[PDB]
Amino acid sequence: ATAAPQDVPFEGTLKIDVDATDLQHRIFKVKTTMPATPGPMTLLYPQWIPGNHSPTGPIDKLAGLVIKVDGKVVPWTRDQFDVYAFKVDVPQGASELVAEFKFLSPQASSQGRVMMTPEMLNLQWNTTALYPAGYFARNIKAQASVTLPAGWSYATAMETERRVGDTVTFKPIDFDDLVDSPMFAGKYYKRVELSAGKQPVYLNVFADEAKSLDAKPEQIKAHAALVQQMDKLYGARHFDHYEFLLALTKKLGGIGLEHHRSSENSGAPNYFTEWDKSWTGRDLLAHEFNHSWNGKYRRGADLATPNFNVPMGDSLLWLYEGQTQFWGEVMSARSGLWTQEQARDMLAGVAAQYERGRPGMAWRTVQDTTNDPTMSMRRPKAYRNYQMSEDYYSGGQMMWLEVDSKLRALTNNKRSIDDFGKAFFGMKNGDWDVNPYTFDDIVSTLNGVAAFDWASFLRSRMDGHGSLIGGIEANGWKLVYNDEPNLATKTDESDDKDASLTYSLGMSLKASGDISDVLWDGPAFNAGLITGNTIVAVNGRAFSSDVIKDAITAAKGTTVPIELLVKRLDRYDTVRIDYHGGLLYPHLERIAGKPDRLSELYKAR
Amino acid sequence: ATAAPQDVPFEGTLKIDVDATDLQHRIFKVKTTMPATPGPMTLLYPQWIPGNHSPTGPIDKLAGLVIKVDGKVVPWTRDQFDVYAFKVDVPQGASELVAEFKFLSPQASSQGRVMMTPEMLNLQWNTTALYPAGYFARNIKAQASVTLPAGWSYATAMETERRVGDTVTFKPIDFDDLVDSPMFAGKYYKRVELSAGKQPVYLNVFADEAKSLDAKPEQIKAHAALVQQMDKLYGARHFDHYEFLLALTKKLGGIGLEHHRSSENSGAPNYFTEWDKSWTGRDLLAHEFNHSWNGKYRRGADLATPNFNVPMGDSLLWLYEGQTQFWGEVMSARSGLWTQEQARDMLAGVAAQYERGRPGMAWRTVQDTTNDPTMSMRRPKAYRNYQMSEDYYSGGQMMWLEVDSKLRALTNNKRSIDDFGKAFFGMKNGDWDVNPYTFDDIVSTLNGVAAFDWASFLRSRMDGHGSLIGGIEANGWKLVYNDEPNLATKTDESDDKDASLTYSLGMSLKASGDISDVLWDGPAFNAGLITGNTIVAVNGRAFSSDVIKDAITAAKGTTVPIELLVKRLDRYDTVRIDYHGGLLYPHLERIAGKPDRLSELYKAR
Ligand code: NA
Ligand code: NA
Ligand SMILES: [Zn+2]
Ligand SMILES: [Zn+2]
Repeated sequence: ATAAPQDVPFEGTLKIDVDATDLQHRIFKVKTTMPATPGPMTLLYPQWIPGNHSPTGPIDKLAGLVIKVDGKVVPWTRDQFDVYAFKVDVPQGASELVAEFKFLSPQASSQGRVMMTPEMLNLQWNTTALYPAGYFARNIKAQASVTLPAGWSYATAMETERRVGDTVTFKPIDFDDLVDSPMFAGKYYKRVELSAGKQPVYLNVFADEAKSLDAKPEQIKAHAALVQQMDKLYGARHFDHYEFLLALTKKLGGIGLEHHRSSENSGAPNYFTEWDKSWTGRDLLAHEFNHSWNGKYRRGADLATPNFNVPMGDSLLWLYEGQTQFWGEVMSARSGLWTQEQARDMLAGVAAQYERGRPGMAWRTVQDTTNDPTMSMRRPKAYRNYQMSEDYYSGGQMMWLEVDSKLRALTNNKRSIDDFGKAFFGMKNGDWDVNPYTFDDIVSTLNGVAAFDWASFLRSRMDGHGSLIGGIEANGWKLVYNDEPNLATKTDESDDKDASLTYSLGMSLKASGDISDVLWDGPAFNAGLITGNTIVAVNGRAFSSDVIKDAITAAKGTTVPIELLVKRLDRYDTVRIDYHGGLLYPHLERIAGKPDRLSELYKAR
Repeated sequence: ATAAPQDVPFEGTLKIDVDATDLQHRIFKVKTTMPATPGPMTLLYPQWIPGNHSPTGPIDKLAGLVIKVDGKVVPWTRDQFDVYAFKVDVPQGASELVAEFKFLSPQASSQGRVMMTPEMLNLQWNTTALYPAGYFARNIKAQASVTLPAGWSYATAMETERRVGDTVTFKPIDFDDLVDSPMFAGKYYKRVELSAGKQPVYLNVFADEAKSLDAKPEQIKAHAALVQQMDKLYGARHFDHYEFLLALTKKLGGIGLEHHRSSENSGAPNYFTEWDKSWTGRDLLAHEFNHSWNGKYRRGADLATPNFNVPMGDSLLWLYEGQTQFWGEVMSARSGLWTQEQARDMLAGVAAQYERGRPGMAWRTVQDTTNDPTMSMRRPKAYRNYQMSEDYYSGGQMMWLEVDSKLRALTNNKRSIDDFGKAFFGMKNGDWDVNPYTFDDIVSTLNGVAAFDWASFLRSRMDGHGSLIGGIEANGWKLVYNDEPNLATKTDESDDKDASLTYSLGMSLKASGDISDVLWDGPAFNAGLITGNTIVAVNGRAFSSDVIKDAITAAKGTTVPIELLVKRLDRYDTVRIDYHGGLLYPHLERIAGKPDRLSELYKAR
């Protein structure tokens, strides 16, 4: 029941002062100061957070709220039909409103992602802000300040005015850009320049331990090459400068959140020190960097809302996140963050996920999964393979691969998806405002690269139940399965000694034997198994990942079923699974007669 | 973005057929059938569920949705601004629409409360229903049927039409009453008569094991006495019959959900077999039963919404839940479910919670906590004592105790809160349609019992930051603290060897030493401790509940701080706590000069 935002001028400055020193309790103390308008005033806590596409504003972690007008406490009343809105009565003749409160950041992952550690912290200004209703967020001039733990370094795209002791005062900035300008801070910090020039790019690394900061020259070069490969694709940079924020940690909550001139990224402490073991997650920075073009600068019209407290429309997330998921993996290969073999096996895993690992495609479309952020909030679901889960990411990626293959086929390889990126995102270098688009704009730009009924193509994939993996075969490769482990799966289930058996027994297991996932309508599903049941023994032998894998191989081509001793709650039973296909892991193999367009796409420019 | 529901007739019957046989996967298979009106049609999945006061409808657990009109599949489109709304186009000349889908109930507590076990199940019809938009829910005639696991018994307030094998068909009923008529089913079942007559009351017990059903005659009498004591209070029953549903289980998710003619209740398997050990939870059935009057029959006007897909206004929950919490404990004493000593120590614990255990009262009011269902959804919060948490329950209980004492003082003990209950809820015996009320109705009825400015009294308590425990002293008792354990705390910490130290060290601990709660501004809080930290040792000795309690006693009156070895994540440190007050547990003591009105209130009528 809050009035709609108005594109009207905001008089004065919204001052946000944050004390970020209580690392033990994980509390941010906040004071927000703003001109006071006589009459009923409504203050808003940001609800829909850009980049999350859902109402992730942690309203229940705002505590200790006290509001004073010219030094006098005024009682506040929350709108019971808009719990993010706080109403007060401002007397006639008033000058200034001051709101003080605390943001109680998660004390465990069960409360949300952790944002403070003994060595670092992550400040997202939307969690420490109240702003007046009735204004477009871009119309509110803001000025932020933060008091850091003693001696800590910090990094943010937002420009600093001065640091006095441990209190950093920033230059004035529009309120929407303030929310889009998060801060990392910590005691173990290394700043590396990735690109010089007029629009420079920097890498800011914070770590649990200083040893994680020892990035080698070739490792830094791959990150510098990422910026170079991005320039080749778009031909423009949508920022006056860019600040990568990377936390190498086991304590901070994982994050991959994009912004115009920065991104919040988390990685394992061995991101650099064990480069060959930590590769599966190294597409993160390429992914978030691409969003500066696709998502931040160019955004769906129904997603580009006027403030943080009106609902966002996620209908075009299969471009926002879908093509960014596509380019994140592509750019990883082009920059050297991934090897070509690593990128190709990653692609095989995605292709298998939609050919055999998503039986829920029979009833649900990828378009409907753009509602998953608001529907699920990434909360646990029983069957990610049947309920589906934000498949506008990887399912959208597969479509954009087919778009690339179709663009090549229509033009005899003279045009590709690279031409769409430059045409759709490469305009107005230096602009980091919002440039909205609609579905028709995507179709029109695609048609400008190569004439075709792109409207039908896009809708048939996003609104259909059929195959999404056509881009693999069109670009000269074929998805196959054999007993050779997938490079991603091998790395992602080793050390833990887990067992991914999605395409054989239709389940995944931990080393303990606990089932961690069950494929809908697969062999494990048809034995009544669910996640949380335990495989106790295989053919009478105590469970291990190697034991169940060897039994799958021993059952290949025979008629002797696999005998599984299963614990369901407090009961034990034995099931016989008649699976005789052996171990099956996805790979890509060349089609000899066809041109290898896939390697062209993944090749450095 | 869904059109508002209108109080217009709905032509035909909404048929809801549920297959509840897949206990292994915990899946409810659903077929919903209704007349199909040509043109655009929107189907709604219930979102706001009565009794939860929040949008708890599990939309992301609806899977496999296929909609057919006269046997022909029609594509559905979800409203991206209303994810509970499914839109289809019904062709001209059509007759019938059928929607088939599956409700994937929780496979572990992390997905929600478990609703299916090998021995029992809980069917909530809102999870297995789709209904047409544009109609008041009470205008939709519905008919439900369910196929049970072979041979299982069932219980529900809904009248049965026929059971053919294991398929139970219920008589037609208004759709809003269908959602309000849940079913328990199981293999170990006992039906116990609590009250005969024209408006009979029955207790339906389902258990993990048949041995738990051996309720003794004196135990049944206490439940029968509960019905008699409620008759004395209200003088009317708002149902044609009432069916308690009680699950004695360690497998089904806990539940306490009220309805007009039934309630969903869970207890431990030793609810009857270890009567003396399971007492702390025995106010549940009294609590839920009272809601048939206070909450179901009488409801705040802003809470009595026209369908399940418009937001609810929780502003008057301090009567709905607050006075029900009050009567739940009082009726436990009056009926014999609790002894008078147990009820008195329970009340002492509530009084201490608001005298010393709720420092968040300094900034937040009890009225604002009526927004907690939608703000928090009972998700984990760091400081329930400072953020506060649904204090319209126990904080509301204390206000109603003060209301009772004021009614007695105004009338020389000739009137009490019993007269409000009869006046406000005792009209129209047999009626179980909703009779809404506003704040002014509460004031007017209180004024009719005894003239007073009740509007100011209620607002000052619920919009204030002052003491809520004034009814204790006004009714002749005083809240005190000593080292004698509270009966509730002792029972709720024994066997597990846990340690509740809220009023000494300001924290609670598990037997492992893991801190489970920290009181804002208390001694543990002032040492930087948070929930999830571990107390490893006390004065150098490995932690136990007895060890830390003995150290608290040993520190009483001295100046030697308590040395606690603490594990915080992967670091160990020793903290010195300068607490010298000893162990402190709350109790109620008589005021010798004042009349004992409290014992009158808790005495059986
Ligand atoms: Na801007
Ligand atoms: Na009714
Ligand atoms: Zn992304
Ligand atoms: Zn209740």
